[PDB]
Amino acid sequence: AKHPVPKKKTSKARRDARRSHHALTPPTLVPCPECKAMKPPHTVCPECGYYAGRKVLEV
Amino acid sequence: MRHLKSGRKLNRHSSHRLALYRNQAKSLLTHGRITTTVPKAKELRGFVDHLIHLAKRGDLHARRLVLRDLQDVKLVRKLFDEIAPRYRDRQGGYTRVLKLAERRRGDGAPLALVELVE
Amino acid sequence: MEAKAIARYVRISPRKVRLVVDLIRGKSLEEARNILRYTNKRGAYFVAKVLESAAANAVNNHDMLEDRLYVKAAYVDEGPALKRVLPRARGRADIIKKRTSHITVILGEKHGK
Amino acid sequence: MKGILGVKVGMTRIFRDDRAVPVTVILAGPCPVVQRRTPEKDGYTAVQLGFLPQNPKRVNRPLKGHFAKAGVEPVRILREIRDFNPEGDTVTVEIFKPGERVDVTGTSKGRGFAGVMKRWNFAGGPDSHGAHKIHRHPGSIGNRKTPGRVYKGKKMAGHYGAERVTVMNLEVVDVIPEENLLLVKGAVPGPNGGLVIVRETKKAA
RNA sequence: ACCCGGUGGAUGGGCCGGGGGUGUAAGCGCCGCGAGGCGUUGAGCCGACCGGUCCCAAUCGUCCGAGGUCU
RNA sequence: CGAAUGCCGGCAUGAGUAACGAUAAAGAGGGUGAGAAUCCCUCUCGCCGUAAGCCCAAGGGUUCCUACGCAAUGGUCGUCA
RNA sequence: CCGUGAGGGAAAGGUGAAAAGAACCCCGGGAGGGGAGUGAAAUAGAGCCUGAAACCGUGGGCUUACAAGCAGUCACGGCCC
Ligand SMILES: [Mg+2]
Ligand SMILES: [Mg+2]
Ligand SMILES: [Mg+2]
Ligand SMILES: [Mg+2]
Ligand SMILES: [Mg+2]
Ligand SMILES: [Mg+2]
Ligand SMILES: [Mg+2]
Ligand SMILES: [Mg+2]
Ligand SMILES: [Mg+2]
Ligand SMILES: [Mg+2]
Ligand SMILES: [Mg+2]
Ligand SMILES: [Mg+2]
Ligand SMILES: [Mg+2]
Ligand SMILES: [Mg+2]
Ligand SMILES: [Mg+2]
Ligand SMILES: [Mg+2]
Ligand SMILES: [Mg+2]
Ligand SMILES: [Mg+2]
Ligand SMILES: [Mg+2]
Ligand SMILES: [Mg+2]
Ligand SMILES: [Mg+2]
Ligand SMILES: [Mg+2]
Ligand SMILES: [Mg+2]
Ligand SMILES: [Mg+2]
Ligand SMILES: [Mg+2]
Ligand SMILES: [Mg+2]
Ligand SMILES: [Mg+2]
Ligand SMILES: [Mg+2]
Ligand SMILES: [Mg+2]
Repeated sequence: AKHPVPKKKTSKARRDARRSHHALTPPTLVPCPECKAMKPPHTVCPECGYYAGRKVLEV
Repeated sequence: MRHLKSGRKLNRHSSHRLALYRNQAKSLLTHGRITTTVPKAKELRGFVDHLIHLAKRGDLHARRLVLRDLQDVKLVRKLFDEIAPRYRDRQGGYTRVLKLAERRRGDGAPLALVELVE
Repeated sequence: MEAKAIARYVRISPRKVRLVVDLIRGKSLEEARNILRYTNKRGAYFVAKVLESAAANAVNNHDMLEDRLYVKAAYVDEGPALKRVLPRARGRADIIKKRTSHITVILGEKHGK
Repeated sequence: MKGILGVKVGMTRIFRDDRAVPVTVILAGPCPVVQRRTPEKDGYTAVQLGFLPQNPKRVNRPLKGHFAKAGVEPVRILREIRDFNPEGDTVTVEIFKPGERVDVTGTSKGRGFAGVMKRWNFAGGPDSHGAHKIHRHPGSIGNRKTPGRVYKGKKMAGHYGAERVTVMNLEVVDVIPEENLLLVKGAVPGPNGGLVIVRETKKAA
């Protein structure tokens, strides 16, 4: 509401033509070492995922 | 630029950012394991390690230079008499950092874990 | 056979949700299930809930061998909005409209061939 | 036209006939000619070179150990020299006798998104008197209804630095063939460790 | 985006050595009624620079990706 | 009825953009919970302190206290109010 | 509801013939669905007759990344029905 303003109502085309990028990507997942559960890499997985320094397990 | 500089600015100013670390420290050396944002941790290492290494060499001057950051006699005590030991034959990395796979909700902050190795 | 599970009037803005309802269209309910669990978006949650619900309907009502069905179709629809008032500077006042979604998630049976 | 590659050690003033100062140590390590692009099979004349040896095998396939000199292929064979034809094997460093003149070509320092007035030295605004949130702006950029556009080359802010830059006629102060070392006259681009190349001065020769 | 690493590895953090910046820490001893001064001591502390070192972390894996139209 | 910067209603565009209301400031552990950066507890840190603390008057009119609860209200969250 | 006040002054009607208003089971904290059941009819399910248009979608056919655009029209050509 002021100085610069939209000259024309953008076309439905150009609108979605710019959102051609907002397309969301799928996470990056990998199988946990032990439990046959799926989980994102380099992370002390939500099911006892890791060895040595406590793996904040589900025990 | 703002090239070869090293040392996260944590959307905090001097006295805050500093007094922040001293509080991460006190926690970490009382509970042995703390959970924070991955970054807030990646920094905590060196601040603590130092505190600990100053503990091994542990004499009087070390007891004090260390106290300056913890202010608490006890704990400062528990660190020199029960923590320092466990590391006397370990040179470096007296601290660990392990990323968590879940993010704080209604915020979405990537988390991590911090425990004293060994 | 197929089984749907529509979550009506979910207080949340469509364009925000369609985002994820797009991450699981046509996938292994095992795949989907996973993706959602690990997707940083309020929407994830709501879609999951529905998804997991048609999963149940699949089993319980239409006999479908859980471990053999995918997301044949999914898609969220626009529901009546909530016109609230947002006071502005110089006695302006505006109508902020809290939208609401209608999330549909229908299931189908994978090959078996 | 003598080529050669080298990182860029550091800087430091020296001393010669009193009149101290002022060089840029840079090492033109052994550069194993790994190809010699012919004006028949290629159309022009040059010599792929290769630098830093290394690579205990990060070297995929292509590699090109073909030319029996590809000693565990260098990290950056990057670049040939052009109109250069060595002693068909490894460029010395002694290709340079002191007193000679050169040209260093390097990757300049990366200044990211740079405001105008660094990127171009624009005068900026007036720190006081009127002022008002234009203390560092580019001021005006065009005329009115005619032209009604902005010049194809109109200076403005943007990526600035981290571009291939060449500084010429640099005097070759010295050279230690033992350590592949080479000393010049400060004016040499890029950061330390970044790669640079050293030709013979285009000034004449 | 680009570039370099990812343990058959010195990538970052710690640690050690060196640069470098401060100006000779605390404790103790001595001199002074005392503020102080002297010594131990160029000490102590010490970001970013140059290196060394697997003590901490780059674990484990996953997904893409040609099989070449016609005279 | 196609135009009146027409009237009423509805839905678009700018746009996932500007914002989210003092730069006094946060950190962690443990609870509860279907669900916690946001609720309870404890330790640490910071802010006001001729108030950012207390007592009156006006005005307000149940906002007080307690039990059970989150659709909406709270500029996010909410098990809290 | 607006205004100190005189005064201004809205929006908002319809399930079915009869509540027969959806037992019970399943997912879910709920809301909400899926079955089941009522009904002639359930896109008659209570933010309920008919439910148009803007506007937001999902799927399919044709089409498009060397192209200059009041967006049509007139020709030929492919592809789909
Ligand atoms: Mg930096
Ligand atoms: Mg201060
Ligand atoms: Mg006002
Ligand atoms: Mg830079
Ligand atoms: Mg000026
Ligand atoms: Mg100003
Ligand atoms: Mg003008
Ligand atoms: Mg390292
Ligand atoms: Mg040192
Ligand atoms: Mg002393
Ligand atoms: Mg080694
Ligand atoms: Mg007319
Ligand atoms: Mg209108
Ligand atoms: Mg914009
Ligand atoms: Mg912006
Ligand atoms: Mg913003
Ligand atoms: Mg606020
Ligand atoms: Mg009340
Ligand atoms: Mg109360
Ligand atoms: Mg809320
Ligand atoms: Mg508000
Ligand atoms: Mg609760
Ligand atoms: Mg309560
Ligand atoms: Mg039902
Ligand atoms: Mg009807
Ligand atoms: Mg009727
Ligand atoms: Mg109707
Ligand atoms: Mg074409
Ligand atoms: Mg035409």
